[PDB]
Amino acid sequence: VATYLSNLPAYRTGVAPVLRGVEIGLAHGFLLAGPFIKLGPLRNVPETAEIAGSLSAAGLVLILALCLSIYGSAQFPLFSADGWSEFAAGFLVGGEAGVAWAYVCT
Amino acid sequence: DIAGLTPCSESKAYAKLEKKELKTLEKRLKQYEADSAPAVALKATMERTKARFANYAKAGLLCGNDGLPHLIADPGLALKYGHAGEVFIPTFGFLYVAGYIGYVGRQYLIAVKGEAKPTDKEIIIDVPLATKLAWQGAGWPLAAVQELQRGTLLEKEENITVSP
Amino acid sequence: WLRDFLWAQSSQVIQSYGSALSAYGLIFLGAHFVWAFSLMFLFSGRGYWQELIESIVWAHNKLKVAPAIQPRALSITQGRAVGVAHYLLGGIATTWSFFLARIISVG
Amino acid sequence: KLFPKFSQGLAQDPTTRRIWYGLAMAHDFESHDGMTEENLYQKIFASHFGQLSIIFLWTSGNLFHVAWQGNFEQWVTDPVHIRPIAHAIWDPHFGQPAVEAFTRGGASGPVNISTSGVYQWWYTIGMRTNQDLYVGSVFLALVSAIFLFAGWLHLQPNFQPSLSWFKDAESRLNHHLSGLFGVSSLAWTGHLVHVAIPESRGQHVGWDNFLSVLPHPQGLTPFFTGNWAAYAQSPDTASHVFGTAQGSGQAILTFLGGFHPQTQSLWLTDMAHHHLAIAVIFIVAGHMYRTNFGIGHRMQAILEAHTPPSGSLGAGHKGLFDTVNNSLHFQLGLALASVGTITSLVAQHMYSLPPYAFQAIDFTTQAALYTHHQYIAGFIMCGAFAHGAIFFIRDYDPEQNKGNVLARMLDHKEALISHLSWVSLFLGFHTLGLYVHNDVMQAFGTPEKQILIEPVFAQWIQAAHGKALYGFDFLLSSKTSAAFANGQSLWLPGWLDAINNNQNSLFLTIGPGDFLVHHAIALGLHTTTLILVKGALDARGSKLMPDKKDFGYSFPCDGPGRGGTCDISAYDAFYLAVFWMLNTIGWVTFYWHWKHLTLWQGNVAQFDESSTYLMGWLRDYLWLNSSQLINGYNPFGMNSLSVWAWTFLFGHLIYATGFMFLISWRGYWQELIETLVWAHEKTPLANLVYWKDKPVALSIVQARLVGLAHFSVGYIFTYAAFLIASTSGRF
Amino acid sequence: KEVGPKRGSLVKILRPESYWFNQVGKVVSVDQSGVRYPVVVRFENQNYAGVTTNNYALDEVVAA
Amino acid sequence: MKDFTTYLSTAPVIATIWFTFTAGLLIEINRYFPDPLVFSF
Amino acid sequence: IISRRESLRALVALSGIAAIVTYGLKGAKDADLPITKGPQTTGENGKGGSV
Amino acid sequence: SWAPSVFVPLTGLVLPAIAMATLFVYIEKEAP
Amino acid sequence: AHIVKIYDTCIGCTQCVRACPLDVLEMVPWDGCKASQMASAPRTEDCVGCKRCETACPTDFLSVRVYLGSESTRSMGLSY
Amino acid sequence: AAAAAAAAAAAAAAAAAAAAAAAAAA
Ligand code: CLA
Ligand code: CLA
Ligand code: CLA
Ligand SMILES: CC1=C(/C=C/C(C)=C/C=C/C(C)=C/C=C/C=C(C)/C=C/C=C(C)/C=C/C2=C(C)CCCC2(C)C)C(C)(C)CCC1
Ligand SMILES: CC1=C(/C=C/C(C)=C/C=C/C(C)=C\C=C\C=C(C)\C=C\C=C(C)\C=C\C2=C(C)CCCC2(C)C)C(C)(C)CCC1
Ligand SMILES: CC1=C(C/C=C(\C)CCC[C@H](C)CCC[C@H](C)CCCC(C)C)C(=O)c2ccccc2C1=O
Repeated sequence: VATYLSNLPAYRTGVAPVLRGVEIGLAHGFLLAGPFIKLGPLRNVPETAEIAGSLSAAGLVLILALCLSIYGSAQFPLFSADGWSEFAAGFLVGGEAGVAWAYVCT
Repeated sequence: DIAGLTPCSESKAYAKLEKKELKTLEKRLKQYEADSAPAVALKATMERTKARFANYAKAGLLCGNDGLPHLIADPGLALKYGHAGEVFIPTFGFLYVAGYIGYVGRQYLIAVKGEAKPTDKEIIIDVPLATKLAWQGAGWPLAAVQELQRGTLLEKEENITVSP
Repeated sequence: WLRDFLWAQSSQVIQSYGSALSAYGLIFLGAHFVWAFSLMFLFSGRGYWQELIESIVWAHNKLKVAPAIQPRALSITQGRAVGVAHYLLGGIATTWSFFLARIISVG
Repeated sequence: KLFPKFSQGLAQDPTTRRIWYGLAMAHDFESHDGMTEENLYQKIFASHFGQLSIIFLWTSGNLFHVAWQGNFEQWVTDPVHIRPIAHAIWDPHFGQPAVEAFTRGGASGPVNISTSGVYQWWYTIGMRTNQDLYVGSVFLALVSAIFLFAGWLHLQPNFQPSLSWFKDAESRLNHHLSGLFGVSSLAWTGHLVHVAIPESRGQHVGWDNFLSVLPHPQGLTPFFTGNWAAYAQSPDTASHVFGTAQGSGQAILTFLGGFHPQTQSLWLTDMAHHHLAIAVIFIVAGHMYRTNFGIGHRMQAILEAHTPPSGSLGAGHKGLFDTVNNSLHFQLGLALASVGTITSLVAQHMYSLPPYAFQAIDFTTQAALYTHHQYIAGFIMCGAFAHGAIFFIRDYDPEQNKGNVLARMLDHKEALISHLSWVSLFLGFHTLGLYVHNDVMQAFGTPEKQILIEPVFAQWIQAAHGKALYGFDFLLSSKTSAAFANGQSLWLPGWLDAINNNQNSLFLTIGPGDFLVHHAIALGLHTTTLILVKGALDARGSKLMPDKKDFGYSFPCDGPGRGGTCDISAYDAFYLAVFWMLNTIGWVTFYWHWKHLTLWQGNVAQFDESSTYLMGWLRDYLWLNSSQLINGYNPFGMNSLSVWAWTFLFGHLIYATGFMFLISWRGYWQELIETLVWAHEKTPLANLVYWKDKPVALSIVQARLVGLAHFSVGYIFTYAAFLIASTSGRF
Repeated sequence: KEVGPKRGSLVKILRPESYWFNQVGKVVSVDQSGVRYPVVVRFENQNYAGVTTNNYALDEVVAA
Repeated sequence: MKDFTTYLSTAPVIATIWFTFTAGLLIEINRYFPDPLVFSF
Repeated sequence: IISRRESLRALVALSGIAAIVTYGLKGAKDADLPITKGPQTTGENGKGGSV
Repeated sequence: SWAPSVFVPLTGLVLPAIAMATLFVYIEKEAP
Repeated sequence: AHIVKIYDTCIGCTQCVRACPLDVLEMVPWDGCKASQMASAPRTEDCVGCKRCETACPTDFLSVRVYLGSESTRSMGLSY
Repeated sequence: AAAAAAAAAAAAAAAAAAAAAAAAAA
């Protein structure tokens, strides 16, 4: 939809890349914790089911944050050597916040 | 007894396996009336079977640890101990027929190249020609070794090469 | 599927010798052959086999048995079509003889 | 744009094969940009330091993990019932039943049973304690760092060798025969006689007391006087116990033959006289070639002067020396031919003559060590022809090679390939035809109608070596012959007691199942050479393509024209042989393993009944022996075979993934990627992401290699899973 | 004069890279000009492209 | 019917006649000579 | 804390340090990793069947 | 003794990820 | 950039030019044939190497000849 | 840490010789 694609932060050109990666970070923050916290190796432990799965999911955010910075050094107002480094920074800080936001939402 | 072996008329695992097979045929034979053709067939199977064991012991076939007819494919151990019929007779009974088919097929290809278009007569085999070479090729070693002495068997270095 | 289906149920096609199901034991080896025979065609290519024919047309040139219909290797699409035809024939007749030697005995 | 620093023609490639060909022709030094022949030899020479520094780091890794995570000090005391340990396991993906099922061998945590058998090799060279194994690990780790630093320094411009230093074939072959082969074996007999002989007699000769222990009680006095039989006076007896002094004996160079009675290994004393004897010969053969002192042989006058008269071999070997010395692929092709045959010779002589103590009792060790050095021999032997085929393109010069034996090879090259194609076709007709004949006779219930040709020509040889099971009474089974009577005190009674024992692998008794399979091996040897010698000879051209040398060794094709030229290159003629190689080594290892399973179980008649027909290969060796393998994990539970059960399905998966690169070819896939490029460039919010190297499908030559690698890795991992788990499952 | 063989004589090809090397065919015409490869030879043996004819030079071509 | 005898003299038709000849000869011999493993007299 | 490329390269690498050097001792969960447990009942038998 | 629970996540998660990265950023350098 | 080099065994029947799907080949005068023409490859920068030229040359041991060199974005046949 | 610090204090002099090798070669 041409209406909806102009809303979500991948196409908001009029936003700074720090706040852009922050909203993308939290949006994938309290969401990818879902499979680890429900059906990982610790479904049937009713105290570690929210601890280790969220701590693993924060590890996956750490991998994806490196995976973003690797792309910026490869590929090169976000598509820049600096705007992407602010983008991956906001994804790491925004992603770690959202995974802690996932554990808060218990 | 040539190479750790024994005659099949003398070994006992051979006779044990003969009695093993005839046991399996007879317990299969028991399900039928003595007039019935499913029993006439099985008793005819036995008399082909029992004559087969009689004929293998008659020829002096060599059994071993497993009681099976072992073959000796060496002249000088088959000529000396009476076993040329195992390998040494059919190694020339074959090579008569083998070079026969080779020579008939050779003479058909040689005698077709001097024509208009010889590729047509490899589809459409000239049957009055091909059968004529088929009958008269029966002395093919007598004809080949005469062709071997000339130099007409081997074509010279007119043959096709790449980069010698 | 390896243990309980292809290995446990194969014990009626592999020891069916000396019985009426022994023809299914042969085609079980027969189609295991023809299947693998197809991999000569599915993997290799024509420009190998044409050069190998030239080396044996040479020994047929030398003994004056050079044929008039000249030996060529199978075409590119043909060597594939020979390959998938022997893959399917060797593949299906394996399962044919596996199924029937199983199910005639135990059923 | 920067990664292929060697090939700038790949640096201008905007596609993703830039990555794939940056990897695969990075060690093709002859085709790099700006490469010269002085620059050629220096990178090869430093890379050989790189191979050596890896090997010694690898071996120091084996010494470390055995010394730390293994039970070598526990295995010394009981070397039969205690199973060896390779390295302990830390896989955090495990479960609790998968921890306790892999704890074995008396260890604490999960462990791997070492089937490589480096315990038996280390136990007989004197290793007894773990502290002796850490010292060996720290030693080789130092030596591996020496070869790392050496390959760095011999690239530095002060220390770069001259171009004429490498072409001195006189001085290398004079130093490697005498020093690298002779002095090394002379020093290894120094390790045997000083250390490894008295360690078996229960006497610790360490680095502290090796200058105090005499190896022989009257040492160095027979060597300086002459009575060298004083070194063989009181040997290890027939009631010796290995590792102790119980019936020890004092000889250091005995010449017995046969085996030790306990270990069923070779005696340590004649292994000392062995490596002493060839050390003397390699040093003497290391004084043959004329380097700098006016004496010796020139290689430039031995080749060229051996031309037979009446034109038997053209112009003889005239002019080969400048085509061996200048060409590297000729030197590499000879070396892979030599090493690849003396890799089989390692494998053929270690199951029958096991050289290490309590080997040929550990059965999984014997299965791994034979099968390893047969596939290692198989790959090296087909690379000899591969780099032999690269020789005819990159290095062959017909003007330099007018009329020698190398050009007469290319002259009658169709007579070579057509006579190989007759032998391969005759064997395949009459080996398969006999098995199918036997299979039908099994199917019709009549095993007596089989074709069972007794192996006369090999049983005649075993009887000539002293096997009186067949009664040829010929030479060493003949007790009134000459060769029996020239050695009754010299070397025979140990050897003749060792063959006529029915329970070792020294000259196994053979029947018609062994007739058929050696011809099948002969089929596989003659057909694999048919593919390879055709790949060497027709590397320069055929009638289909008379300028194959202009493209190079590894090209895809020459188009669909002239009838179609799929797989025309000599690379593509080499790769077809790897299928027929793995087939052939698959046939030698099926036959080795199954004749040894029926030997070690005891049912030695279960082979000879069933090996004569191909169903017995299937329902008695593959079906029957994979019972405990595939039961490595089931819904009832799991056991120690589950890591080999998992790999056995892992091997089938890589194998079948190999057919995807072999049946599907490139151009189905390039069109499929063009849809993926579209669906990536038109997807919203993924247009943020764009590639740097353009996604293209894997090239034609690459698809051969990637598919052959998946074929071969899955081939190896399948059989090694079946080999280790069928042996160790029942043993 | 008229260089090359006659109009329809048998001939033997000596070009080592040609498909009909050491092989016998019929000359059909020899072009009388400064062409590098005047001699046109027809064969019964067709090549891998199905082309039964080729031009050859004066020196790669020998009678009978 | 001269054209019909050319068809009978093509390659696959002579192949399927001669193979019924040669198999049918070996079938009748292996009927009247049951199981010849070795050349007797 | 981090905003450029090389600051993020340090923080990912140091966070990989801070997890793994603890995971060997404090982070091996009692229910997750059965290797980081005690030696349980048996298992140290021969390979079975024969030798 | 604490070694096999530390060196294995280094070589298998961490040191390969450095080699996944540094041997990737090297690939697409634009050559000066 | 593939390497297309043609030879003097050309007869100038211009079937290679008509078969070239990328206009790599064109016909230049040359006196060594009856048709007074010999091909030329001024546009090997655009060549993919699909070898439709040398499927079409009549001459034995093909006169046109394509050597697969280093592949740019035009030699790999890319719309992307 | 006896043989650890002794190997480390040996590696100090080994690295100092490596600073001699890293300069005298080029
Ligand atoms: C006497 C002096 C001497 C010695 C000892 C050596 C030693 C060596 N040179 Mg060398 N070299 C010398 C003089 C010498 N060189 C001179 C004067 C020249 C100039 C003319 C050269 C030029 C030269 C080149 C150009 C190269 C070498 C290489 C090598 C290495 C051989 C590779 C290897 O380890 O395989 C040794 C192989 C074996 C030990 C196995 C074969 C032995 C037997 C027959 C096999 C079966 C028995 C087996 C050992 C049993 C195993 C049991 C157990 C161990 C498992 C080796 C370190 C190569 C290398 O790696 O570079 C460093 C290389 O590329 N040299
Ligand atoms: C002494 C050993 C030796 C040496 C020095 C060489 C050296 C060379 N070979 Mg040669 N070769 C050898 C043995 C050797 N070879 C053997 C034994 C074979 C037969 C298998 C071959 C077959 C061979 C061919 C067919 C070709 C060469 C080529 C080359 C040259 C380029 C190097 C290259 O492509 O590396 C790069 C190598 C790689 C990138 C490795 C590719 C991947 C392999 C298959 C390993 C895959 C293993 C897999 C990943 C296992 C992991 C599984 C996982 C589940 C655990 C170079 C001169 C090429 C050449 O000269 O071109 C004209 C060439 O075409 N070689
Ligand atoms: C099981 C699979 C298989 C089989 C049977 C073969 C068989 C053969 N390959 Mg191989 N090959 C294979 C897989 C296989 N390959 C694979 C996977 C590759 C990798 C691509 C290769 C690559 C390869 C190369 C590169 C070469 C061979 C060659 C050969 C021939 C070796 C000579 C020989 O033994 O003749 C014996 C052949 C047989 C016994 C098969 C015939 C079966 C019977 C006898 C025919 C009659 C039965 C029946 C009447 C027919 C029924 C049809 C119809 C009437 C219904 C033979 C045809 C070489 C060659 O041509 O040598 C001459 C050669 O150069 N192959
Ligand atoms: C392609 C080519 C190549 C390659 C080749 C090859 C690969 C080869 C191989 C080869 C081989 C692989 C060979 C083998 C050989 C062997 C032999 C020849 C053997 C012999 C033996 C003997 C002589 C023995 C004797 C004896 C006996 C009888 C027993 C007992 C002891 C005695 C000693 C007495 C090259 C590179 C050159 C290049 C060119 C071409
Ligand atoms: C006695 C015997 C034996 C042995 C054998 C031998 C040892 C042989 C040798 C052989 C040899 C050493 C051979 C060689 C050869 C050569 C040649 C060279 C040949 C040729 C041939 C030909 C040439 C022919 C042709 C033809 C004709 C003429 C007719 C038919 C058709 C054709 C065309 C094919 C055995 C025991 C095994 C078995 C039994 C028998
Ligand atoms: C083996 C193989 C060949 C060689 C196969 C040859 C050319 C044909 C096989 C034999 C044919 C069927 C002739 C046999 C029967 C003839 C009718 C002659 C009959 C004579 C008597 C038997 C009656 C290819 O040409 C080929 C081409 C492309 C990819 C792979 C391959 C490939 O794998």
